[PDB]
Order: sequence, then structure tokens, then C-alpha cells
Amino acid sequence: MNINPYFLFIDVPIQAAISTTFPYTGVPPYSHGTGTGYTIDTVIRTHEYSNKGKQYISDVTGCTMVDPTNGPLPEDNEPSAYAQLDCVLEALDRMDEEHPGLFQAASQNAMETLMVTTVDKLTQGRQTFDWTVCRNQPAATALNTTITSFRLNDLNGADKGGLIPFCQDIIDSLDRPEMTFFSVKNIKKKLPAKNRKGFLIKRIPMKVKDKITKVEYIKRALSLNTMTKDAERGKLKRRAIATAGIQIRGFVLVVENLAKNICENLEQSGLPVGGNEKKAKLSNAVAKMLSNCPPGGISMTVTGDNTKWNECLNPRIFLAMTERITRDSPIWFRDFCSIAPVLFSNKIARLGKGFMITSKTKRLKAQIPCPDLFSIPLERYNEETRAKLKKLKPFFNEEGTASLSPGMMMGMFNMLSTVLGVAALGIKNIGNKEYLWDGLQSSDDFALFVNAKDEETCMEGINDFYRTCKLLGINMSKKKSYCNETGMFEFTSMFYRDGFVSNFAMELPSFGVAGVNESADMAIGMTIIKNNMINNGMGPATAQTAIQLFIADYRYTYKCHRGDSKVEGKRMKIIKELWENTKGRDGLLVADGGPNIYNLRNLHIPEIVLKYNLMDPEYKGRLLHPQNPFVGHLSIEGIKEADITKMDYDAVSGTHSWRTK
Amino acid sequence: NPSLRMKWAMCSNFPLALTKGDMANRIPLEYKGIQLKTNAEDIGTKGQMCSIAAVTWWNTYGPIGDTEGFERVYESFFLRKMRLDN
Amino acid sequence: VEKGIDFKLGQTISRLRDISVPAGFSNFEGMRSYIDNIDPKGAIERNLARMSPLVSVTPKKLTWEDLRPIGPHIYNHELPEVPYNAFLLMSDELGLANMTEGKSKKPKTLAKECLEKYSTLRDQTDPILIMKSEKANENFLWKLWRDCVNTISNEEMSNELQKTNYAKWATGDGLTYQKIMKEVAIDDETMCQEEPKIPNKCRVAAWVQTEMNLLSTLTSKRALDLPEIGPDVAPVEHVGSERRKYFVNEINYCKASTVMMKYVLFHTSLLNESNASMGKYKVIPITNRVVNEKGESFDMLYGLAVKGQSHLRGDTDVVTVVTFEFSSTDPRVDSGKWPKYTVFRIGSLFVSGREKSVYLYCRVNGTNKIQMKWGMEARRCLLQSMQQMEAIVEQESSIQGYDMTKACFKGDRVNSPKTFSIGTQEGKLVKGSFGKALRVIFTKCLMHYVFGNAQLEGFSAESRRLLLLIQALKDRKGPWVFDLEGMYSGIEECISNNPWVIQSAYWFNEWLGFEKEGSKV
RNA sequence: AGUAGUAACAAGAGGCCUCUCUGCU
Repeated sequence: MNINPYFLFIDVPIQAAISTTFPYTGVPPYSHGTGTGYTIDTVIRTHEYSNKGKQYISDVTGCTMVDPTNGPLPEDNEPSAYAQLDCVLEALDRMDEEHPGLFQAASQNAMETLMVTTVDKLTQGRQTFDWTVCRNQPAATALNTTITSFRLNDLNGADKGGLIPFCQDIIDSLDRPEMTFFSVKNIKKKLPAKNRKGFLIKRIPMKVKDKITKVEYIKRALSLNTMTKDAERGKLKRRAIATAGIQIRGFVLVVENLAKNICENLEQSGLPVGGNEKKAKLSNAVAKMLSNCPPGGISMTVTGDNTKWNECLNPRIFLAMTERITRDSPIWFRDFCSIAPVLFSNKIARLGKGFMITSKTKRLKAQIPCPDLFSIPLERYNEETRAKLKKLKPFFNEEGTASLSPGMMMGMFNMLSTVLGVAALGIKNIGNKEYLWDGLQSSDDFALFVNAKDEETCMEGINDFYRTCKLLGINMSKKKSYCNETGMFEFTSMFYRDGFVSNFAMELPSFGVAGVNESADMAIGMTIIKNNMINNGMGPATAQTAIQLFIADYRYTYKCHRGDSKVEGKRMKIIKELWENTKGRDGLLVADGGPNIYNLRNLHIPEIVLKYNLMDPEYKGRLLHPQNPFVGHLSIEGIKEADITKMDYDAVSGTHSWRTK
Repeated sequence: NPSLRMKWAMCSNFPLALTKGDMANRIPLEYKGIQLKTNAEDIGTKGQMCSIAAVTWWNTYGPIGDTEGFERVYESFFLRKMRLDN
Repeated sequence: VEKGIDFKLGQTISRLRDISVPAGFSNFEGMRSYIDNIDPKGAIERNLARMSPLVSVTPKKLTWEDLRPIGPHIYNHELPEVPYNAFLLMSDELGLANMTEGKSKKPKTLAKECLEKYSTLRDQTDPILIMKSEKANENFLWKLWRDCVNTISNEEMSNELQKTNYAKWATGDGLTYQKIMKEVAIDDETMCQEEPKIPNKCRVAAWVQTEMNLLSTLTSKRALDLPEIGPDVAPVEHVGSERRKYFVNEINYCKASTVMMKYVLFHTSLLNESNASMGKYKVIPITNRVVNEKGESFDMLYGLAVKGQSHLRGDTDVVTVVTFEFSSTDPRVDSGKWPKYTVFRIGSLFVSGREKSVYLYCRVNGTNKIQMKWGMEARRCLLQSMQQMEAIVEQESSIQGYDMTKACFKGDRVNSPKTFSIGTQEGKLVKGSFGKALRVIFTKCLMHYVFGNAQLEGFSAESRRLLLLIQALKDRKGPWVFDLEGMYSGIEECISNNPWVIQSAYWFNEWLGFEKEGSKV
């Protein structure tokens, strides 16, 4: 009897058992080597979809630029970047004239948040390309080194405190004829020795003061670090992600805030919604669209994906968008909200590490860096890399970075592209034909419902939506999109069938020891299970199994198994002695060898408070000792605040609140 | 990785940072063949290190402290427990 | 003066703003006046009217005939059978069993107590070479087996292994290339860039079917015992405790949970040794603890392993693990499954009165820190199972108004045992129970862990859309497709040499044949 | 060899020699 797992779908609907088509128990794929090849491929693909546009040379940096906007129309189903300007202006005008007062309200909210926030908002994010040392850094140290190097060239806006003088310093540093900065350099200092040579060439760290020119500061300011996307599930081949510097974060923050203020009052946007509100969003959208169908007419639904989505959107189209949106606003905010498209239309990709050339017979290897990429003849690379380099060559600058005008290259404007998608969805009709479309748009994903008299008119409306999105640079994947009747679709990997919503493609996290200390990890783990059960919709028996898996990992990591168990060790000897000496055994903590009591209803309670009225008086005297020698000096981070990589747990400072060296 | 770091730290003999006082003098240097803490001096702060078996030694045979009025401090979670128990 | 904010641009950012306009404009002020002043109404219709008709979706209606079978090159009998490339043995393992009282102990001690009971296999010194790999060295591999079986059985506490010539051969010492300066690399003409080795193209082997058959069934021992929770008070805890106590009662005695715990404990001790001793070769035994239905604890010894030099700085540096595992499966019965292994015949056992031959499978293998770190967390193969179980229960709770766990498991005068389609004996369908379906789901999660790399990720993500299209055809939603050859060609570049992906393609073809055959009725 | 999969690891840095305890009822 040959067991077949797919036969499960004969007696169960496929949406109810779709979680077996998520292989989330295996290893997510990592990327050993360089992401120089993938970055070169992304540069070539970006410049390939827009090669029929206007090509020129920048008179600021000297890079070869390419402009595809208001270019020729496509003639094939290949991807395009040629977004017509009047079509985007008409989509935004219809979006404004259907929701009156929306744009002025969003612009006023964005300015009245700009006149409030401070520069510490530029630390609550991700890694940051550092122009000082040409590497990724955290956001706090990148902002700190940028401020302390701006102080040398008399740029004292950040000493005031706000965001507007700091961005004034950013756009005024581009006019300095020379920029000086603090670069950490291990420049050698010679030391004597007693050996045959008598010198030890070592690398003593210090801080030197180096300076570059104005063009080099501009090219480091417009730069864009690139790497490979690690641990990304769902694709076979890897890809490159970008990371922008600190000269651009303050403008991207305001443009994202403006587009979020637009998207919050949009009735066809599935971002930034979250929780069970998303299942309500799918059900409300299907109910509103079935509450509008003609009698005797068919309502279809296209479940769709966007191919090359962040490679075909232009920053000039985003410049035109933020020029249209902030229209009845003052001039300085109209110039402020038009600087992030300027810095994204002149961006320069950094090419990564290089390529490793080997010699197999002599068994040697070396790494060709990015400047010397064209310093060897091209017949010493393999065929894929050789075609890559032949196609890259007109865009390579001699510092090892390649020019990249079009495309969004990872997605920093994840809300303005959503606004563009909703602007495309709001057209609803072309040429007074008998259909109407609506639907949802989540950054890269989308779902389009079409009501019409029959299904031929539905397919004609779908074709008009495809040809209309060609005019905006919105490319719809014809290999990853299908279309069926209403009542069976998918959006952001939430599946919908017959009113039932299956919420998945959330991998269950590592239910294991975070590593802070004993009481901290117990509180963090139980809060992880409670937050998963509230937000992600984790079931009851699944959460009890998650409690048990966390308890097993917790007892392994801290060597604190139950006192009536046969586990042995250096700690379990004294733990079993404590279990022998204790009268009331249910008051002992988990980490002292006692039992577990956590169930679904008391995950919010600390362990010490949960077990306090059951402890022996001796055990709570030694446990809650005032001058216990394990805690040390107090601070807020050792009490409540710690990250999950943020939460706030409740740790009573007893003798399980130690810290390492 | 902090999970593996906490795993390999608890495998090690002396991963903790025992502060000074008389209470760190109450804890012995070994106990029934288990070396609880070491006995050394540091470069800048002059300290020692100890095992987690020493923490369980404190919880089993340590000195009784004063807890006449602990429940007045953390009464938020005790109100949570009072709501839970009935 | 007026209290207005000031933000006045320089010269360089004004020039960068001037050269950032679309085609047809000169500076920024002309574009801004164009957007402010003029009216754009009615341009989308003209732009659609002058665009070519070759830009379309070309939509086609889906039938049951347009669904060809995915991956047609796995039936091609000139490709090699896909080999066995898992880390440890799964359905062919043989634990030397030694009954204890249940106390934990050091692995070296466990192996020493397991080999002293089975002292006829430890004292074997003359091998009988059954199978040899292509590039293996059977003399060196046999000397490494003797070196491990003597170092685990001496009278000390150390399991360190001396770097002899065979341990340096097997652990791959002295094979890295020396880095040279880039000037000598540029000036030399014989230094090219290596062409990548793409994965192969193998056909369906029959051993994956027997792995799915045997790891679903019930054994007599259980190696899974999760810790406790508190009492149950609220009714959600009652429903959850009922579903837990039925799921674990069905999953406990399956072979897959034994294999899962073997993987967990082995990857734990391997990661501990790789971080603790980077410079030594250390002997690491493959062990487990198992319990029958009377409460008697057994220690099972499954084999021994040699860890190389683990100076793993980055997260993808490879450490070399050489594995010697006991078995009873004759490696000449299914010869196309074991080209990666060197098999000796090292003795005999009595299972219940009859002699079983005992073979030793030896293999050079490797791993990085990410796979060892995800190895200790293979108990997540319970969670994704249990969660999936509830998605089958609550749909039944779309029928009535109580917890239908007992109804799906046993039923009453109202309900019945919900028989599931479980598999295909002799061509006809075969119906199993809910526990058998739960064990098939648990083995599917486990084989996603064991046989999982980027090919499984890509194949799952590209065939899920095909499964949703087949669900749309079953419901008569009447799906329309735009480019089906693209979906199929995105699927069929993921089937190279993963055994689970090839068997998933075969099983998909079989189930699609059943669905087409049942559509005509 | 092997792992792995479009590209890396199979030690590195220095003057023959140094530096980077582990028990899953």
C-alpha cells in the first residue's frame, strides 16, 4: 500500500491543507560567496527594460544616465519602464476628485509631523551605509559619525535638535569644496623585538583625519550598498538587496509618512492593516464587490503578482507624484518632499566584493575587487559572468561602482508604490465599456475583482487593466497570475474560499532560549507565545505544544530539569538536594528544578508572582534576598527592556537575574 | 547567536559575574566535589566568577533574607493573579 | 518677523533636481508649472488607442486537458536513480539496544556500555567489503572505524582522535587553496574563474516510496516525551488538551518521531563539539533513548562519527563529519541507492531467534553551522504538524456546534470515523483513518526538514499555484490562465536531484491522474 | 575527497615555534 500525501486533498479542501505546501521546517537558503554577480545582474536588468529611453551624461557626477519616462510605448509583453506622465497625472487627479480633501490633509499632517520629530528618528531603523568607512553600520553609529564629521566643516544644524536643520546640513554639505571626516585607521607604529628581525609590524587603532573632494563626497552621498538576500524562502535563485546611506533617510521618512497618511484613508489598501483586520479586509472586499454585481452578470477575480516591480518603477514618476500630491502646501515643504526622488534618480550602486579567480593545478586563489574588475581580459571569466561584464561596461565608473538611474532596486518607497497601484485601480473603466474593476493592493501583491455582464467582457476588462498598468510602469506577471470566479482568491498569502480565511506563510519562530538570563528568557518566551496566539491566530493545542517545546529547550539550556527526574549533572545534584529538602514543592521555580504551571490563561503573569504564595519561607527568603550577590547594580535594561532579535517583560530581581562577563 | 552563546556559556564552568560583599564570602570554593566558584583577582575591577550550581547552592543553603513587605512592591502582577485565581 | 520655517536649497541639489525631470522638460520649474497648471483629463484613452494590440494578456480558459504532468524527465530511464543523500539513516538504522533504568549519562559512556553488551561486533577486526564508493579508501575508512571503536572503549574520559594519515585523508586536511596577492593573480594568465557545477538530473528511485511507507507505521518504542503544563481551567484549555492528547497518542509510536529525536540529539552534540573543540578530531556517537509500552528505558547506539577541524568563522564554513552506522539492509538489493557509501559486513544479531546480518555504512559527509543549529530545533516538526491538524478539525467544526475531535477520531451514534484517502494499493484507492493521516503529515514535515534545500523551497512555491488552479477546477469556479507554459517551466527548473522533489513530482502526477479520472464521473 | 549549488568552505594571522568544560522523563 503506497502512501501518497497528496491524497489528503481528495477529502480536504486545498486551502484548508495549504500549510503542507509551506516547507517551513527546513533550512532557509543562505548565500556563500559574493553578491557581486547578482548586483551586476540587477543593474543589467534595470538598464535593459529602459534602454529605449533618453540616454545622457550627468553634469554633476559624470555617470551615464537613462531616462525612460515619456518614452516610446511597448510593442511586446516584455517588461517596460516607460510610464507616461499624463496617465499618472490623470490617475492622481481622479484619485483626488473621488476622495476630496485627502491630499491637503495628508500634506498638512506630514508637515505638522515634520515640525515635531527629531534626529533620533534616524536611529529607529535598519543598517545604514556609512560614507565615512564605506561599509554597513547600525543606524545610531552612522548618525553619530555623520554628526561628528559634520561638525568639522561648520555644519551645526544637528546641535539644535530638529530634523529640518539636519536636512539643511545634508543639502548644504553637497556644496562644500572639501569634506573632512574622522576615519578609524590602523596605521602602523613600529615596535622593537628581540628576534632575528627586531620589528613587529602591528596595527594599533586610532582616528586620523582624511579629506575627499566634492565630487567624491557626492558619489559617496548618492551611493547604495548592495548585498545578497539571505534566508529568503520561496525562490530558487538568490537576489541582491540594497541599503541606502544616512544622507537620504530624513527625506525618505517624510515621503513614507505622506504616503502612509494617504493610504490610511484609502478603502482599497491592504497595508498598513494588520491582525484579524486583514481577514476582515478580504471578506469586506469580496462582500462589497458581490454587493455590486449586475443581475445575470459574472464577477471574476484575478489573483496576481508583479514581475520586476521594483526594477521598472521610476524615481522621476515618484517626483511627479509628490509634486502633484503636495499641491496646496507651502513652498518649503514642496521642496522638502521632492528631494528623496532626486537622490533616488541619481543613485549609484556599489558592486560588492568582487570575483574569486582560482588556479586548479597550482591550487591558488585570489579575489579580484570591484575597481580591478576590467583589469583582467574577459576570457578568464565564465560565460555567464563574461556576458554580464560585456553588458555592464558602459555603466561602470572607475571607482568600482556602477551607475543606476532607473528602478527602485530594493524598495524604500513601499507606500508610494502602493499609492500608485491604488491610483491604477481607481480608474474602473476605459471607454464607457460595461465592466467595473476594484481590488486590493499590498506593496508588491494585488487582487483585482471585475464585474461585467458575461466572462468575455470580464476578460476584456482584465486586458484593459493590463494595458493601463503598462502606462504606469506597473508590470503584472503573466506567469504568476491566474484568474477565476469570485470566492476563491489569495492576497498577501491569506487564502479566501467560501468566506473561510486561511492565514499562513508565517513561519513559527524559534521557540527556544533567547539568551538574556533565566527569568528574562522565561518571561520573553511566554510573551512570545501569547503575542503569537493573539495576533497570528495560533490555535490552542498548538500553543500548548509551543509551551512544552519552550519548556524542554529551557530545561536543556540552563540544566535545570525536574527534581524527581533521573537527569544528572553538576547542577542537578544540588537541585535534587533542594527537592529533597523542600516541603511544598510546587512553589519552586522552573530553573530551580520545580514543575511547570504555565497554561493558556496565565502567560501574562511573571513566574515568581505566579508561584509566590506557594513557596516555603526559607526558599522565598533565599530567592527574594535583598542583598543577593548575583544581581549587582540596577538599570532599566536589566529590569524591563530587552529586544527580540521590542518587548517589555516583568522580572522580579531575585537570584535568577544574573549576568555574564 | 545568543541562544547558542547562552548554551555554551552554561556548559562552561564559570560564566557568571559574582559581585563583592560578605555574601560572596559565604559561598564556598567547592561543595561535595562541585567547584562552585573560583578564587582570583581581576585587572580593573578585582572580581571573581561562579557557576550556576552556586546559584542553586544559594537557593538551597543560603542565608534567609527579609521579605516582610515584598508584596507591596510588585502589586500589579499580584492584582493580575488575584483576577486570575477567582 | 513671521514664524515660517526655512528650507532653502543649495546649488548642487538644485542641479540634481534640474536633471531629474521626465523627457520633454528643461528644468524643474517647467515641470512643476506643468503639474500645477495644466489639466490631464482624457489621455489614458488616447494612449491606449495608439498602443499596439500585441500588448495583451492573451487569456486562455483552463480545462482538464491542458494540465499536462509536471516534470516529464523523471520517467526517463537513462538518467541515474536519485541516490540517498540524507545525513543519517532513517528507515535502515539499527540501534544496539541496552536496557537501563533511565538515568542520563555522557555519550562516550553510553557507546562504551552499548558496545560491551554487543561485544562480538566491537571485536571485529577483519572486514568483508560489500560495497565501495568511487573515490573512497576502504583501508583508511576501516582503520578509522577501528580507531573510533578503540578510542570510545578505553578507560579514560577523552574522545579525542589522533591526526593520523587516514584521519587526515577522511577529514579532508590540507585541501584549501592558498591566497595570493591580486597583482600576481592579474599578471598570471592561467588563473581563470571556475565554471559553476550545476546540480544533476536524476530520475525517480523507488526507495523514497519505501521511506514514506515505513516511517508512517507504528513501531513498539517511543522516544518522544514532552514536558508538562499546568491544570486546565478555561474551556479553550480543555479543547486544546483533548486535541493534544489525541495527536500525541497517535504520533508517539511512529518511526518518524524516533528518527526526529535521533536527529535532534546528534546535531546537539555535534554543535557542542564543533564550538568546544575546534582543533581536535573528536569521536561523537550517534545515540538515542527509547521506551516501550511497559516503561522500560533502552539506550540505542546507532553509530559513531568523526568531526574534523571546526574553525568555522562564517556561518557557512563546512566541517567534515565521517559517519559509521549500523544496519541490516543488504546494500546489494537496491544498488542504485548507495553510491555514496562504503559498506562492510561486521557481524550478526539475534532479533527473536533468527540471525540478522549487521553491516556498517561508512561515509564522508559535511555540514555548516546553520544546518546544525536548525538540527537541534527539529521538534518544530511537531508544531507544523499539530497546527495543520487543527486546520482539518475546525473545518469539520464548520458543520456542527461542538469539539469534533472525538467525532473525527472515534465518533458516536451521530458521527462516524472520517476515513481519509491514504494511498494507492494495486491501483485502487485505499482509505485510512485520521491517525494514519496525521502520521503521513508528520512524516511530510520531517522529510521537509531532512531533504530540504533551495530546490524544495522553489518547487513548493511554484507548484502551490498549480494546486490552487486544480482546486478551482474541482469547485467549477472556471479558472482562466494567461501563460501556463511559464508556470510549468518555473516548476520544472526546480526538479534536479533532490529526492523529495522528484518523488513529490511523481506523487503530484499520480494524484492529478486520479482527479482527472474522477472528474468524468 | 566531501558538503554545496551560478560560488564559497575544505583554517587564519605572525617570528621549526605562538594566539584564536559537552549528560534532552
